[PDB]
Amino acid sequence: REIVSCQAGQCGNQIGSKFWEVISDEHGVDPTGTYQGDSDLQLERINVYFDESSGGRYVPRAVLMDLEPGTMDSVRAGPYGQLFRPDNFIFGQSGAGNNWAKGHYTEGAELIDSVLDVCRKEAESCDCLQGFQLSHSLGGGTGSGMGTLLISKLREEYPDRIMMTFSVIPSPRVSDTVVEPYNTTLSVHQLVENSDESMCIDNEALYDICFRTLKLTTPTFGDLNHLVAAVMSGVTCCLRFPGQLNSDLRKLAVNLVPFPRLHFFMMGFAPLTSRGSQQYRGLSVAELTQQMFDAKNMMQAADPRHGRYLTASALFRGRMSTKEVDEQMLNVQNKNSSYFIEWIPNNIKSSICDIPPKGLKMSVTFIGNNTCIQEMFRRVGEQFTGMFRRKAFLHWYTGEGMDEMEFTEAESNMNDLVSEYQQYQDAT
Amino acid sequence: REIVSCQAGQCGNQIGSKFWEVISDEHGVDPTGTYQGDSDLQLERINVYFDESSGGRYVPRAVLMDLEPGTMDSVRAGPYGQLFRPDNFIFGQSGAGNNWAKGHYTEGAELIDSVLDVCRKEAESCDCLQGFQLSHSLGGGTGSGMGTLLISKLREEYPDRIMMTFSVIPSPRVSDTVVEPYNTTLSVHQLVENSDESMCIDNEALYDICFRTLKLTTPTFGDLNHLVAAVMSGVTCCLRFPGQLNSDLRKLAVNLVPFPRLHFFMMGFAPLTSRGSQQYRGLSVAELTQQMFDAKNMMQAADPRHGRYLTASALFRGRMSTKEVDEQMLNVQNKNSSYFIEWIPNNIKSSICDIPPKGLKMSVTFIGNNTCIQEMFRRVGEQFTGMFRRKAFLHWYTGEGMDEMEFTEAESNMNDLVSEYQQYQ
Amino acid sequence: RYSEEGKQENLPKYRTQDVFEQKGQSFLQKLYDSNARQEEKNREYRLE
Amino acid sequence: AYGGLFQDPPYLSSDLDPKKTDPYDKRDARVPPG
Amino acid sequence: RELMRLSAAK
Amino acid sequence: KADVAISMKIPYLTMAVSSDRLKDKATVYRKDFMKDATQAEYRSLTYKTNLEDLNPSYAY
Amino acid sequence: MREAICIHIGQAGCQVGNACWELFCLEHGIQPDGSDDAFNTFFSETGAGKHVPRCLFLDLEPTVVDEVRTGTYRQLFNPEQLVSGKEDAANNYARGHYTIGKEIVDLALDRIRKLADNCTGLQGFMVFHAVGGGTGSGLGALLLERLSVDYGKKSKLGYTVYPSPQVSTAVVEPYNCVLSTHSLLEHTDVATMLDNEAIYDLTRRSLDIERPSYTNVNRLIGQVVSSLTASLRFDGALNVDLTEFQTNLVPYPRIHFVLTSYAPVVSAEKAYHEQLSVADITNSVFEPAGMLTKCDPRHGKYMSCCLMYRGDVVPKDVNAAIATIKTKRTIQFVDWCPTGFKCGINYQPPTVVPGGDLAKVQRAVCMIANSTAIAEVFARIDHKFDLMYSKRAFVHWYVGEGMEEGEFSEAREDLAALEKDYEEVGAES
Amino acid sequence: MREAICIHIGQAGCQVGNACWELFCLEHGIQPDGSDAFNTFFSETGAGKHVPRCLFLDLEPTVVDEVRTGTYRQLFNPEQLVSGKEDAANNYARGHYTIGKEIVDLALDRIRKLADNCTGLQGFMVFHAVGGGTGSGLGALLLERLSVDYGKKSKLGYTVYPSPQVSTAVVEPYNCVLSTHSLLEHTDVATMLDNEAIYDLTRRSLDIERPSYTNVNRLIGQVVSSLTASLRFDGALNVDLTEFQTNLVPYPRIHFVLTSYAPVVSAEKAYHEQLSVADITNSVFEPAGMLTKCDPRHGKYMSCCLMYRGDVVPKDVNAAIATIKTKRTIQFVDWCPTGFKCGINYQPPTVVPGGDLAKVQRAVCMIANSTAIAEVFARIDHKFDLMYSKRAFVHWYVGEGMEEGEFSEAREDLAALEKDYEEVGAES
Amino acid sequence: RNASMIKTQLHERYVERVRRLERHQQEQDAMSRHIERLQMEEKAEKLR
Ligand SMILES: Nc1nc2c(ncn2[C@@H]2O[C@H](COP(=O)(O)OP(=O)(O)OP(=O)(O)O)[C@@H](O)[C@H]2O)c(=O)[nH]1
Ligand SMILES: Nc1nc2c(ncn2[C@@H]2O[C@H](COP(=O)(O)OP(=O)(O)OP(=O)(O)O)[C@@H](O)[C@H]2O)c(=O)[nH]1
Ligand SMILES: Nc1nc2c(ncn2[C@@H]2O[C@H](COP(=O)(O)OP(=O)(O)O)[C@@H](O)[C@H]2O)c(=O)[nH]1
Ligand SMILES: Nc1nc2c(ncn2[C@@H]2O[C@H](COP(=O)(O)OP(=O)(O)O)[C@@H](O)[C@H]2O)c(=O)[nH]1
Ligand SMILES: [Mg+2]
Ligand SMILES: [Mg+2]
Repeated sequence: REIVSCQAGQCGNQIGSKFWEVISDEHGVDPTGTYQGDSDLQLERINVYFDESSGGRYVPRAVLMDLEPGTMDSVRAGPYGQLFRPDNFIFGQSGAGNNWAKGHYTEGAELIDSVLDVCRKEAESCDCLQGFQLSHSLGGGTGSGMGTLLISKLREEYPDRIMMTFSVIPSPRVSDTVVEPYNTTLSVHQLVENSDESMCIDNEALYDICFRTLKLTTPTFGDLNHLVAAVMSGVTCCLRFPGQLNSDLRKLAVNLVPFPRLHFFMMGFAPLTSRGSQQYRGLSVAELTQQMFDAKNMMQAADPRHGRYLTASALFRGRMSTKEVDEQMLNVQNKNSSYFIEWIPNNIKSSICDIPPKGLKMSVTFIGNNTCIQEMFRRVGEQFTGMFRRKAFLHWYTGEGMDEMEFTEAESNMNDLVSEYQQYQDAT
Repeated sequence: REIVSCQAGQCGNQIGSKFWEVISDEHGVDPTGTYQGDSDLQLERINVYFDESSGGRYVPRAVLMDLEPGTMDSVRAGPYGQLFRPDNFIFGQSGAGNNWAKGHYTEGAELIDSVLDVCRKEAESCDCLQGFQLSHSLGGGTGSGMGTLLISKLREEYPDRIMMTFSVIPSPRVSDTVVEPYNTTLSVHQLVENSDESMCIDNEALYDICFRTLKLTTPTFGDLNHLVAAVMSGVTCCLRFPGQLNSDLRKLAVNLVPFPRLHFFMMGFAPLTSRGSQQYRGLSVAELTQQMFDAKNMMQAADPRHGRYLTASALFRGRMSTKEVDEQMLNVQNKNSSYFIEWIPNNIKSSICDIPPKGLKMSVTFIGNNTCIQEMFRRVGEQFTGMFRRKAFLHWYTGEGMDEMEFTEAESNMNDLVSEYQQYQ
Repeated sequence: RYSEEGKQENLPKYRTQDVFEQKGQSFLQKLYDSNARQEEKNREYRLE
Repeated sequence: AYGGLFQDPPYLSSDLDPKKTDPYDKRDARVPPG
Repeated sequence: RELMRLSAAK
Repeated sequence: KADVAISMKIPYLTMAVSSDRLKDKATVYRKDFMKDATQAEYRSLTYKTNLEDLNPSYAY
Repeated sequence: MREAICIHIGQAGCQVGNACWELFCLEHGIQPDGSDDAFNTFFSETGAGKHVPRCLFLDLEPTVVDEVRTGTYRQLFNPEQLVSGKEDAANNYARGHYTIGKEIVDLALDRIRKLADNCTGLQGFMVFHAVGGGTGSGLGALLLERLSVDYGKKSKLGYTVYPSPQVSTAVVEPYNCVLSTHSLLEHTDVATMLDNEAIYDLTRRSLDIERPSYTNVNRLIGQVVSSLTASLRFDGALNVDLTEFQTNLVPYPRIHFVLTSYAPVVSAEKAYHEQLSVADITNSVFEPAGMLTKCDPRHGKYMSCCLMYRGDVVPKDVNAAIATIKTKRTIQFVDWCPTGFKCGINYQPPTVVPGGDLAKVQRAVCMIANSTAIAEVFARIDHKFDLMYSKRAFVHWYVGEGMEEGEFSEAREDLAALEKDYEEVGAES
Repeated sequence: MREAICIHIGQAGCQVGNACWELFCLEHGIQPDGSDAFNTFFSETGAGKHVPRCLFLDLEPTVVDEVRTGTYRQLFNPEQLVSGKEDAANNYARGHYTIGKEIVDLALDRIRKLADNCTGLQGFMVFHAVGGGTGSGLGALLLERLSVDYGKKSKLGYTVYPSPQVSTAVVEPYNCVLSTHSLLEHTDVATMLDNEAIYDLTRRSLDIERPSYTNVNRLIGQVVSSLTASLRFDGALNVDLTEFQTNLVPYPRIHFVLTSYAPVVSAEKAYHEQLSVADITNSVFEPAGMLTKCDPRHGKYMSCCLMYRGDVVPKDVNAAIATIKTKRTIQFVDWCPTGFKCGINYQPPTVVPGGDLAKVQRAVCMIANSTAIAEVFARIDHKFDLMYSKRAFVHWYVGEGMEEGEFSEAREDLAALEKDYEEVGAES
Repeated sequence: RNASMIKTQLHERYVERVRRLERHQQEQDAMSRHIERLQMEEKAEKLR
């Protein structure tokens, strides 16, 4: 039923802010929290994300987590800043300083008790929670480390509930932190053992879309986070609206995860039209499946063609008939046999929700457990090992209390995971 | 069922003033003394706290007590000071000066007779006196000393009546008097031997409520006294207003005094939300029970985790369905088994009144006979022992008819109370 | 009467699909308004 | 007990001793033709 | 009778 | 803004007394057993009330 | 003719009386002035045409009775017959039985006698209370003793709200219940168990209300009371008086604590969709989820069930329901009671109060059933009491009001005797 | 009299039930508001209201809330329409062991209330898809309870199997192979209703450019209505449920039966064809008419039974049987030279407004056992073997308290089905 | 006649629940408006 969300770090906080703007705009919830929606279906499943107040106001089930208070100030000063619950803004005086150890051991631990307090407070309100969601970036200090601590100690308290992690992952071209390999290696081994499903976001492919797919001259983070919020909305569209072939996030995880450690799906969306091409292209299921599988659309900078799909899933939203959503996603299966691993027949799952987004005849969100994630995994592997051999930047972690053996454990986890993906790619 | 009230000392007088403002606001009476309420229930039991006059003026059944007349001038100059009887103000010339001996033996004795004149007047005037209420602080001289003397003299004359007292307990973090341990030790044994119920308040916890829950930048004594006054109204709300589950002072005494020596309860109120959170809070039985036993709403600076709830009670006010106030509150008993004692099933008692406080649709005030009050008792006894081992500040007390052995007796009684709480802990 | 009552357009889902479709602005629309305000800022800088 | 009366009236309905108490149920005392 | 009439009116 | 002034006087939460929900101070008995009862129907009344207006009913 | 005097003791009794009396007035057409003869039972007829209830409200606290006085039913109730004191028992059996209850019992008995002098065919007394409190337990016990010694062998129903197994308002509630059990045994011919959790669960599952309260449970208890008492007031196929089910329900003087179940107790949402046949409603009645006492019948064997039917029920349907219940193995009866059934039929359908959650049903069924299963509530009660009294909890309050210390031990012995008797009567021969 | 209780399980079951019950209402004349040819499916209320003899069962609330908000909200009883709190997420183990167990007791409560309401109840008709979690798990548990409680009561299940190539799940072969054990032992008759053939028929013989779940469920409602018309309305040769089940199933373990229905013709093509009994019987026998994607020519027919509706004449039916005996395309088994049942009813099918079928004076519905159905089981067990050789998705199933031997025992069960179908199709 | 009075009773309960809906709608509207002006005056007071 209900999904309760947490936003760790500056990246996760801003992306979750845009996510809540998108959800409120879809459900007809004004910044004041009142309802101006145009249909009863919006109120039918508003409890999944929102919690009603006494005055008729709807407040998000959101926890805004950050060791620095500037992000809280910005998110409160945003257009939908007053929508959130004031005590859900949890922050510290001294920031993580882009330090995984500070976010996970010393600075974040002194706040993680209040984090747990508010998490239980939000969880007990829900009648039967479907699960937790966390928006963060693996390259950050408090978004990565403190977010992974959150996931780790929520896994213990709620073992059988879904733990979504929308994690943003960098690329060497977009590398805007010299400690990204350290933080990512230290966060991935936590995500593997504490996350039911993780969704990988890469800014390089978001820039690629904005330059080419959308033809936006100067896109901002208000555009990137908007794109990410689109599919954050899409994944639970089936929870919050009816559909011909309904789905939920637990079913998505079950049908996308063949083995427990292979739960790193790749960000994707459709349609994405430029201003001029909007009135040129006909929007249909055929064009939706055209634009899904093209590498320039799914916005992690790891090429699908460089590997094989383990599993795929398409959450379609809008008015369409199931014959086409079946025949297109079977035609691709037949005509691209070398790009889907053979021992898993019907590599692609379809789900149909009959409620379209804002002003779109139809749309679809694509989730893919493709092998090409091993590209990023191994790349972070060598980028991490190069620094670990020379003991560069390691003194911060050592002085913050993280032992030498834990980094070797992280390397072992990352290398074993890369080998697992390679084995299931080249298996016959 | 009248509750005749007395306020002693500066602290006691200020909380009494705020309490009378709260009661007059609840029953619809301006300082002029005329009824302006829009409902019949306010006049239905206005005699519980007020007394009618010839012209329909409603005068509080209150006795003001202090050796220093500055607080009498302040209460008279206050907004509601033109309400009390001018002849009910009984004040002396020289203040107690943080001297329990002055407040109890030398200067308070020459004035206790005049006070009991008015007290006997009020008690005889009541149709059927439910009990006496007293408000004071155990750290001062007039408050502690004269309040205990009044409690003793009232006990010697009214054995079967409820001697409810509210005592503001000193704390080291709010330490603003160096003889607070002496006065508290000298007053607690009198309260044990002469009070049916003694609700203890800590300025530290009162401040912390406004720090965190109410989010008040600069809460003043007016605000602290308003909190404790709302609690003091809610403890007796059932006498003045009808409900679907009635109670009174003897009701709470029977349900909250497992053993005679254990009647120093612990104080709370709900709901309490900040000016910023004025909008995001939804008043319901579930939310009230969520804030019910929290330390951020508990108004005594003692950890409830470190003690066991011997008995607990909630004076729910407002219109509410009984099934929730039963089940959502039994949920606490079910899921907090280690917190409560295993030898009393359903340690929580509930009462329902149909008239909520003004400005609130729903409310509840909490009474708890928790074993964690032994922490405060022991942490005051440690100070008393440390100071008295060196024979410190004893000349002021002993030059006024006192002797050394009585301090030792009070310390022994305090330690006995601590051990009594410990054994059932 | 089922013919009038059971019209697919009269079913609530069809109504909400139509209103969500005919709602004026998509989110790609504000995506484009981003470029619009960038152009406006550039013109303001040139004027200044 | 009743109120401002000087003292309560001795009601005849009942008494503590079940000997002079009033009980509700006072058991008390052709010829055929032809 | 007037009371009955008013009650009927109510 | 009399309710605003009262709320400012009170430190904690305070709703407008003039609002109908809080202004209605009926008990559970009064709400559930006489839902449409008026103030004039209760036992005690203000002396300003005229007896002619009052209900001259004294039995069931 | 065939009168019935109601005595409402304590706050719970007064609230139950308020509900049942609005129900009685609505059912018999009693309305405020200015707005069949079956109303003779509960109402007295003034020569002026006025109608006065045959119920003594009796409370030691001014609150509930004075609130009724300030309410609209002041016209209905006599200024007297509505006795209120000044100080309550404060959850103290000793205070409500020895000190405060002694000064008001004489007035109560005198008023009861004046009520009874107006009746020539008085069936009996109906005492509504909860033994959880002090005045409900102590003063109720004293009044029951006095009425037993005054009125002889007149039938005396007592509708008692026993403490529920888990939910309990007071902490001394087991003390009050165990202390009052002695009187509720000696001087109560039939005691009806009316605990709160079962009614809450019933009205949650059937009425589909998320917020049941005292008003709702009191309206339901009033429906049960009216269903039990309608047989004499209204003509029916098989009318039963008070003594008629007295005999059919009490096999031994010590075994009379009985449980109730009322159905079809449904809301109007499902009333006009469900088809409430006689067999279906009887099955719903005998289902453990449709009973007013939190005690599974599967933990014992029914000693004697007494069914009350209201409406257009046909005796053929009644007999078919009896036969199918007897055949069903989920309902077990004690071995020495093959008949085990006493059913009565009345032609008067239930009367629905305006604004109530109950929906109108063309027929209704009420239980008064003596079953060996009921020992569970006594087991819970004395399992609370023994650990409570292990080291003298809340005993000084009872001692200080004029009670000897051994009363609690005597009451424990009595409760153990009751449990042993309940286990023994169900034993196979 | 002549009662038959319908139980819908899961999303597919709920949609099939909606499409079936709208048709049943429009056939009996029972109004959408609820206002003795209907006692087969409805219960009369003294107020003149009619309550369907159905029960909606699903662990997730979307479909049941769709029913509760749809046109027939007034018709449907507030109970009998039960919902869970969390779906099975395409997990047989989850729907049969840990989530189905907390709803099965209440489901059987409503089953026995419906049974007590009924008096001449021949049995049950169960609507579900076995490839999904709820339809697999709750179907298995409910059929187990019904078989252990109601003895030899007739149980027919119109079940939607995974189709040979089109599928919308990855664990769908898992669910099918695991629920075949339940459909084999605790189901008197099971009806092959995969979606591929239905979609192909809708696009081919009905001319619908955008076929969808609405259309396929309308067709399945027509098939079910033509199946139950024998005990709904009188006819020349009535064939009740127990009348035809015993003639359909030759062996206790061999009851998996395929279906087809003719004539499915659009309005444009309706007035161009002389739709005689011979025409409809040939059109329903040929490989272009079945709703099951199985080819009867690939095997041999075991036992066929036709059910005609409208102005059909028994002499015409006998002529149809005579002319179908001889064509080489269709061949029967040597041990069943009778091989035919044919029931006739005078009530023609009732087209629904806004529908797709055209108004025809007569129609025929085939339901037939043929040895060729072993090939769909061969396909699904090949899918299962490919699925399980690498132990894919097995962790999800074993995480719900289900041992790893369940898959193996189901595998030899399907192998036994292959073996026995081949054995009974063998000659002498 | 019964079924007619059940129809009448359901009509009255229909009107009653609609009345309850309107009552708590006005109640929560009063909630929101009072609280809005309350924060407005609190901000005015802090300015003061
Ligand atoms: N069914 C029902 N039970 C009630 C009601 N009011 C009180 N009770 C019961 O009364 C029990 C508590 O007893 P008390 O609150 O002491 O009331 P009392 O028994 O009349 O005793 P006093 O308070 O002295 O008047 C609770 O557990 C309730 O079960 C009511 O309105 N309806
Ligand atoms: N005929 C028909 N089949 C459907 C329809 N919707 C889904 N299905 C079938 O259902 C199968 C998958 O099961 P679900 O649709 O998820 O139904 P379910 O498994 O009971 O629902 P969940 O357990 O919550 O997943 C698919 O293979 C479809 O063939 C429909 O509308 N009509
Ligand atoms: N998509 C997106 N990514 C962001 C945004 N802001 C920061 N990031 C990415 O997040 C990473 C930094 O993580 P950050 O949130 O600053 O960690 P923190 O400082 O500990 O809170 C950088 O590599 C950025 O690329 C944003 O608004 N949108
Ligand atoms: N709650 C409250 N406490 C007070 C107030 N004024 C003083 N106190 C406390 O009372 C203690 C002193 O007691 P005091 O009233 O001076 O006793 P007195 O001088 O003998 O009358 C100090 O420790 C204060 O913390 C007040 O207005 N409210
Ligand atoms: Mg009382
Ligand atoms: Mg489903």
